[PDB]
Formats: sequence, structure tokens, C-alpha cells
Amino acid sequence: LTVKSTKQWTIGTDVQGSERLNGVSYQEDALITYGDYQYVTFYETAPAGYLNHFVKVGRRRVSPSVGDWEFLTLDDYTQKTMDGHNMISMGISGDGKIHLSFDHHDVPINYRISKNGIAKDVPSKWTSDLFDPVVHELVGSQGPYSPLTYPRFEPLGNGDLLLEFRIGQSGSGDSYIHRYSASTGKWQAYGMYIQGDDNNAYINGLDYLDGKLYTSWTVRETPNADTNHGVYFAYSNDDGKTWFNTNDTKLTKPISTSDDSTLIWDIPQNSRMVNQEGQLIDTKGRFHILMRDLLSGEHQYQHYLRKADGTWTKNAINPAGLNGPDLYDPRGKLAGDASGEYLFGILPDPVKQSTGIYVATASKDFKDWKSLAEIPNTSTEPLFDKTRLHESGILSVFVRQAGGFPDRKLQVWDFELDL
Ligand SMILES: *[C@@H]1O[C@H](CO)[C@@H](O[C@@H]2O[C@H](CO)[C@@H](O[C@@H]3O[C@H](CO)[C@@H](O)[C@H](O[C@H]4O[C@H](CO)[C@@H](O)[C@H](O)[C@@H]4O)[C@@H]3O)[C@H](O)[C@H]2NC(C)=O)[C@H](O)[C@H]1NC(C)=O
Ligand SMILES: C[C@@H]1O[C@@H](O)[C@H](O)[C@H](O)[C@H]1O
Ligand code: NA
Repeated sequence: LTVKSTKQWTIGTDVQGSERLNGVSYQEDALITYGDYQYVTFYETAPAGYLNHFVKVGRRRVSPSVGDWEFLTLDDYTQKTMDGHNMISMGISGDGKIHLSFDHHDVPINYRISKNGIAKDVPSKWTSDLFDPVVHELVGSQGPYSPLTYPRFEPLGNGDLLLEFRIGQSGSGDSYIHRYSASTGKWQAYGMYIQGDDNNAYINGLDYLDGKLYTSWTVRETPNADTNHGVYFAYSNDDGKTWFNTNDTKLTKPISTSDDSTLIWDIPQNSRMVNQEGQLIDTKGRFHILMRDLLSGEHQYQHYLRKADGTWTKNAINPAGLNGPDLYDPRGKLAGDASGEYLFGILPDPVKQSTGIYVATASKDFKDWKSLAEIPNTSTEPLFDKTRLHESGILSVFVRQAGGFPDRKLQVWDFELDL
């Protein structure tokens, strides 16, 4: 496997402040291909300047030829909170509507939707008036909508879309799922699906494939990030309503963080393992988790693999040149190609201030990690486009540069793979 071509685009100037608002690990998602177009969302500085931002949404054509990015500015909602939690997630439903949820740290939901199915019936003109106002509920569904952190979208197989988030706080919180029907345009509540017990679960993402929804998490006791413990897993065969552990044992609804039956790896507190890193269902149905810890004696990225024979394995990702991250360093992701043979570790390096793209193969039990490419000059939690990789064999990555405002840009890097 080799890179046929490498291209980059600067899509905006990052915002100024002591927190990272763009390129955050739990954006789900920031960069999405739907039909023939790719979409991206990020904050840019509003005319009021420092500590005033607007959400932007970019689009470009990617099939059958790649066209130029164009952007709209949502200049009716000013993001003002310098808190690295307050990121943006986007989702696109099978009616073509684009959904955005953003700007939360233990506050009520902030959500909006396109008026029409602009990703299906693609308008000529790309402007802000394609979006409805910001609302603080999900029409058709019910609360609680506060205190909300971590909106995550997952597109389902019938065009529907899940929206998942935590209600409560670090060290004491629960998570919920809501489902948007593409056929009716109404949301419905799936309710609480994981319940804390004077702690909170921190999921790594949502992964849906062929009618099954997968997630993994750690449990956090207190607002101190050293108090994470365990690596957990569950899946659902009904889009979030009911859940099973790794042994196909049905769980209680909601899943309790006290139920050890979802534990797949014992990781104590003070292991230097961070919440909300990376997960992946590959296209052959093997589940993968990216975490980190110091348990070997050195800080290293860790790959957890749920094998087909049922067994979990854990292997350090330690290819030559990769500096291992500590608790607070940027978080990575895992991506997969259409075949399921290739696993990509998209791993920010805290020494180099760059993002390494490493590849392992299913034939080698993913032990063969190798440096494939690098995105230089990043201070970001890199985020990729799942669909674009599956459909075209292009690994497309959204990144915040390193460096100082206003030199520090937002970019999309495309690695055309020789698949
Ligand atoms: C429900 O699922 C859980 C989670 O997967 C599962 O618990 C796991 O069971 C495995 C298999 O027993 C445990 O793995 C072993 O851990 C012990 C530590 O006491 C070691 O002895 C084992 O190492 C030997 O066996 C390995 C087999 O591959 C060899 O590679 C190794 O070199 C040794 O010979 C092995 O690692 C694992 O600890 C648990 N995990 C947890 C989190 O509890 C449980 O069994 C499932 N229950 C049912 C009813 O299916
Ligand atoms: C460790 C800490 O954990 C949560 O508060 C969020 O994931 C935040 O982004 C991360 O920095
Ligand atoms: Na607690």
C-alpha cells in the first residue's frame, strides 16, 4: 500500500484562545462525504473579534471530479465560551438534511438543521439561509436536553440519524440517544442508554455497520482525568434500544457503569489513559479501540482488537519514530478501508507537533504498524471522512495547525491511496 498523491487545502484561520475549539477528538463528525459532495464544519472569528465565533459549513464536489471549497457563515449564533468542550458535530440524514449540534459544556442543547435536503437535492447557492434557526430541543422527542456535553451523530442504514450525548457532568452523568427519522423529520427518544453511578461513562464514538451499533468507553469517577478506569464495550442490534456485551449477553437498559459484564480490559485509575479517544468497526466486523496508557513503563498508544473468535487482544502501537502520548496530549483515531484489510492509525505526535498516518494489516493481525504519511504542523485531534475513504480510497483528514494565531490555519489533507 502506497500514497498515490498528497494534497491539502487551507479552509480557514483558526480561532484565538487558550482552548482548542476546532479539531477536537469527540467531533462526530467534522468532515463528511454524502453523495458527490464533501462537507466540513468549523468555527471562525466573527467581526466582534476575540472570543466571538460563528459556525461555518464548507462544501465541495468530490465526485466525479473534485471542485473548489465554498463556505457559508452562520452569523446568527455567536460562540463565546473559551472551553475546549464546546465543539461542533455534524450529521447528514438520508433525506439529505444537514444537522449541527455545538457549543456545549454542561448546558442545554444547541441544534439546527437545514430547511431542505440540501445534500440530496443539491442547491446551486451555498448560503446561510439554507439553515433553520438554532433550537434547544429535538422536535418530536423529549428532554432532558441539559446539562449536555458531547453531541455525537451516527447515520443509520435507513437514512435515520442518531444523536447521542451526556446529560450530567464529569464524574456524575448518564448518556442518551435520540433518533431522527428521515421519513418523517421527527426525532424520537431512545432514552437513557448508559447510567453512571457517581461516575460517568466516556464513550469513544459510535460505530454502526450492517444493522449493529458498537461503542466502547472508560469510566470516570471524578472531574480529575486521572480517575478513568477500564475499557468497556457493548453493541446493539436495534440501533440503540437494547444492548449486549461482548459475549452476546443481553444487558439491562440502561447499561450501568457498575455492571462489570461489559468490561473487556482492566485498566486502573492513574494509568494515564484518556477518555474519548478512538474506535472503529471495520468493514469485516472486527471492532477496534484506540487508547493509551503508561502500564508498560512507557506512554504508548494502545490498540484493542475484538477478534472474530471472540477474544480481545491489546497491543501497543509502537512503530519507529512515534512518540507516545501522556494523558492530556492530543487524541487519535482509527480508520478503515472498504476491504477491511487496512487499519489506519491517525495519531498526533506530541513531540513532533504533527499527525502521523500509520497502517497495519489484517493479515498480520494488525501488528505490522508502518509509517505511511504525515501531516506536518498540527495541534489537533485529527478527524477523518469515513465515507470518502470507503467510496474513493482517499483518506481525507481535518486538522488544526500548530503555531500562533492568526498564522494557525484549518486544513483538509487528502491522501489518495493505491488501494
Ligand atoms: C465475557 O467477556 C469477557 C470479556 O472479554 C470475558 O473475560 C475475559 O476472558 C478472557 C478469557 O478467559 C480473559 O483472558 C485471560 O486472562 C487471564 C488472566 O487471569 C489469563 O490467564 C489468560 O492468558 C492466557 O490465555 C491467553 C489466551 O489467549 C494466552 O494468550 C496467554 O498467553 C495465557 O496462556 C487470558 O489473557 C480476560 O482476562 C477476561 N477479561 C476480563 C476483562 O474479565 C469473559 O470470559 C466472558 N464470559 C463469558 C461467560 O463468555
Ligand atoms: C481529559 C479531558 O476530558 C474531558 O473533559 C474532555 O474530553 C476534554 O477534552 C479532555 O481534555
Ligand atoms: Na463521581
